[PDB]
Amino acid sequence: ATGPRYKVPMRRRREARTDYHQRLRLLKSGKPRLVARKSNKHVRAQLVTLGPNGDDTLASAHSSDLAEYGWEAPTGNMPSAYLTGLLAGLRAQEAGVEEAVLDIGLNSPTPGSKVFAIQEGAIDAGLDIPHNDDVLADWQRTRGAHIAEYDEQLEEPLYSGDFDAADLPEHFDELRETLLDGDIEL
Amino acid sequence: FHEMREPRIEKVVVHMGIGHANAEDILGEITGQMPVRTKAKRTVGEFDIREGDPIGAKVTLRDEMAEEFLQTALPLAELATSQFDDTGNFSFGLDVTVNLVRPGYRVAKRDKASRSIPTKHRLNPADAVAFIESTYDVEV
Amino acid sequence: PSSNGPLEGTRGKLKNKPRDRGTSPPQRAVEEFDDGEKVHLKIDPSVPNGRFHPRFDGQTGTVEGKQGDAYKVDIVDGGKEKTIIVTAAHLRRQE
Amino acid sequence: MHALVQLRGEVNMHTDIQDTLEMLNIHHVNHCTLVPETDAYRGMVAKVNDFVAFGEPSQETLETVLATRAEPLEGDADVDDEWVAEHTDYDDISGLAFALLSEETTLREQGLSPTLRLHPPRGGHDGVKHPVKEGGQLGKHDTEGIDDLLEAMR
Amino acid sequence: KPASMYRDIDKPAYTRREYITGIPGSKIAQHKMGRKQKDADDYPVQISLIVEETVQLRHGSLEASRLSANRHLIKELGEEGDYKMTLRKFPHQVLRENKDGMRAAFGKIVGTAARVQAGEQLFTAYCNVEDAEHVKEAFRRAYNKITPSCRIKVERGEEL
RNA sequence: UUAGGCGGCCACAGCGGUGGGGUUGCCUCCCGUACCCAUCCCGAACACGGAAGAUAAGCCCACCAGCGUUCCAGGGAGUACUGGAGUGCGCGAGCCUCUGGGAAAUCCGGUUCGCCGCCACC
RNA sequence: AGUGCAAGAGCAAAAGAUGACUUGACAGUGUUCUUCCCAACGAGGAACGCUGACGCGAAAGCGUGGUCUAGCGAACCAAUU
RNA sequence: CCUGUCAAACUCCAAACUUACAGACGCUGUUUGACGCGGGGAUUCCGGUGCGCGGGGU
Ligand SMILES: [Cl-]
Ligand SMILES: [Cl-]
Ligand SMILES: [Mg+2]
Ligand SMILES: [Mg+2]
Ligand SMILES: [Mg+2]
Ligand SMILES: [Mg+2]
Ligand SMILES: [Mg+2]
Ligand SMILES: [Mg+2]
Ligand SMILES: [Mg+2]
Ligand SMILES: [Mg+2]
Ligand SMILES: [Mg+2]
Ligand code: NA
Ligand code: NA
Ligand code: NA
Ligand code: NA
Ligand code: NA
Ligand code: NA
Repeated sequence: ATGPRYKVPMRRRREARTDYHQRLRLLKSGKPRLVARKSNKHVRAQLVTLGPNGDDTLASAHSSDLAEYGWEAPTGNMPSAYLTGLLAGLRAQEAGVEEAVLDIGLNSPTPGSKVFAIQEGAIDAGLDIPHNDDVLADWQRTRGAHIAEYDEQLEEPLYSGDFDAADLPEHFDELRETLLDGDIEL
Repeated sequence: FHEMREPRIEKVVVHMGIGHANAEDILGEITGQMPVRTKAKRTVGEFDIREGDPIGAKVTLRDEMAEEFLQTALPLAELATSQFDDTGNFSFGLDVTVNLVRPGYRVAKRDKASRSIPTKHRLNPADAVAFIESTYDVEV
Repeated sequence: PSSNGPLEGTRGKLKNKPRDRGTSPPQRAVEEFDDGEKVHLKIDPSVPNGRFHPRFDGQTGTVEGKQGDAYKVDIVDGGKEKTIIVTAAHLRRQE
Repeated sequence: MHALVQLRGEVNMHTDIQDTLEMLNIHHVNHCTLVPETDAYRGMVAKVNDFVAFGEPSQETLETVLATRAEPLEGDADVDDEWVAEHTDYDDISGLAFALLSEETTLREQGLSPTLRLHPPRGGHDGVKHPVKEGGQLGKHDTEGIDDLLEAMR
Repeated sequence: KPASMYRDIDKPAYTRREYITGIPGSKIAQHKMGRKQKDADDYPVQISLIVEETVQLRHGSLEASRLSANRHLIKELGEEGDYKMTLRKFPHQVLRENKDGMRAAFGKIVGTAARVQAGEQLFTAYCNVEDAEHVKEAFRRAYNKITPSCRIKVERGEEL
């Protein structure tokens, strides 16, 4: 920018999207990466492998295509994250993928966070992924219990649109149950 | 167009650069929350050789804690034109700094895909003077 | 030479042109080679580890197995056969 | 196709240059060889440029030199039309010469020594201290220029 | 010391002052002479003294030749004559002398010289058509004090 | 790709600037602290929960060359330098011829305001 | 800028700074390069492994002392495990 | 802004050229066995000159 000697960062470094030091360490495993990414409204999970001209996504799942199986609730929460990971993991199993390493990009390794929920989901789908149980949220929170108890302090419905008043972690069970089922159109 | 352009107060940093403390107490009572010790860099002949060591204290106020402070803080000073920053800030007074900005400032403060706020979307001294002056006081 | 260390007279060969300065892309550090493949040896100034003796920069050897994550490349220094332990970060496929 | 004649001896000449002449089958002064105009051969003659005389000879000239100085791979045997006919893929010297010039074959392929051992130049040459453009005998020659030399070294 | 000792360019460039101490000051008093407040473009005539052979000119020679040239211009045009002369080269090359015999021979620092390639302008004067023969004379005296043979060349000037 | 995610090359992509774009869609800004989690002080950030509002930021789309960069034409220049050769020239430092290669600065006019891969998606 | 010390090199979501934790400055044994280009030659050094035991991290992973090139010493004898 | 100069321990640039590997042609080798391996025996470790490139030195 300033002259011939000036050093411009790699594109994905300028864009502040890729941590190259972390990426290298991730790629050292030789295993595919379980790319956990969040959005204000959604949660995405991708099984990415290394390629000659760029990364290859062999399987993925977005919290939006969760409804295709019977999801009527919001898509930016814990239950949403787990289910999106499970869905991605199941699609991964179908593609011949057996193992992966969790890539959380620029997100923080906070205990009980959504990226670990995505991780738990993928693991339950059948994927062997290096993990740590006491960094994952306790089962109830993954179900969405923390949100129901929050709506218990009602007076005004937590959800604007009508999914339900007191919310349903039971809906989470129905969906998980639907995915763990052998049939399911992946 | 206007709603996402009208200024706001991001933080009010009240600090007392002493030089060696017992002053934390007053900042706590005048602000409403806990103070923070302030270390220093580089050795100085004025018996300030110790690198990392208490010298001052500060408090960063946000939202109500900031407004509820300024309501009784601003009336204690005579704001001037020169007393204003180029980004639209101002410091008066025990120091009291007020950081002003527009709605989408988080774009430059977040971890993922951060970006620096374009000059057009940056606050101006004039635009700052107006907003504050337009709230219980006078300019010049 | 006034000294006989490994880095003697390496000012040029072990220095990056100002624009190539900074952490190198991970892609080439994770590249995989097969036994028999011809590889060019060239130290990447930005990558500290996995290097070889600077005297061998410019050699083109044959990958003949590996040791840990590093590769075992066979070269011929003058008339002598040598085995060089080196990582992918300092290797490039011939052709 | 160019005709190469060594005009300067081995003493004091670079070893890599001497080895180039040997790869081109010339091992003595006044020894001539025929070389196809390829990139590979072009580099070789350029390297030998200062101790040689070269250029494309005319059909006639080649025929005169082939008749007079060509030899079998082994032995004394004169290489005349009959010899050419009874041992080569051609009917006479002219056919062989034409083939050589059009780079369709080589002296070896036809059972002939790759070297034409010439005689010293009758009337002497133009000197081995300067190139043709300076009045000497070294370097690239005109077809007429090469012919004059080859015919004088008949 | 004779110039025969230093006139040739048979040594590496030796100018790095960060590795060389005790370098004698330059005897060259000025590089810009005459009316330095005026521009070269304000003159119709521009004559340069050109060096014909590549050489090294010691700072003592630059001063002597420059002096004998400008001193003339002053005498013929006055201490404020309408002209301006420039010595464009600076003595960058440091000189040594091995002043024990050939043991630890690396010489001590004794002076400085300017490396001038053949065909270069050592001096360039700017004057009016009237004073053209005066600057040609200053240069004649100037080339008698430097090692090489020179050419007095009239660049901008065709009142000939 | 009517705004997404992971990348490869790592400025041809930088710097700077102009215009355009979003009712249950996307990304955001945005709203908000019971929870998981968090600030040596601040739900600012990090984390979690969420849609009343907005396209002003970001982002995506279209474009401008003033600066920086890439490449190309013409000029500089077959100049500077140079591998091989010479009973060529020069008191000499050095130069010249033949042969095989061949710049840099700079000027002028173009080019360049990224290209490409995988996945997902009215 | 800083990164203990020459010089040159390397480094920016770090190899630098701050904070916290920790003792891999670990035992055993190798492969290879260097010392000694080519081309034989010891001590020493380094790179890269494995076996064992650990530290930290969500994890990939990192740690065979200090970002890299100086900081080193045979046999006999003694002390020590 | 303009104007005057430089670098063995400077570099936004940048040759000729040297060099690793591979293919091609050439040359060479398969009764003259190359390339390579193993073993016996040395001599040698005062060198000099020309040319090109040098560093020191009048
Ligand atoms: Cl994300
Ligand atoms: Cl090595
Ligand atoms: Mg060098
Ligand atoms: Mg015979
Ligand atoms: Mg006679
Ligand atoms: Mg003669
Ligand atoms: Mg807009
Ligand atoms: Mg280290
Ligand atoms: Mg003893
Ligand atoms: Mg002891
Ligand atoms: Mg060399
Ligand atoms: Na690099
Ligand atoms: Na002495
Ligand atoms: Na003279
Ligand atoms: Na403290
Ligand atoms: Na916008
Ligand atoms: Na050793």
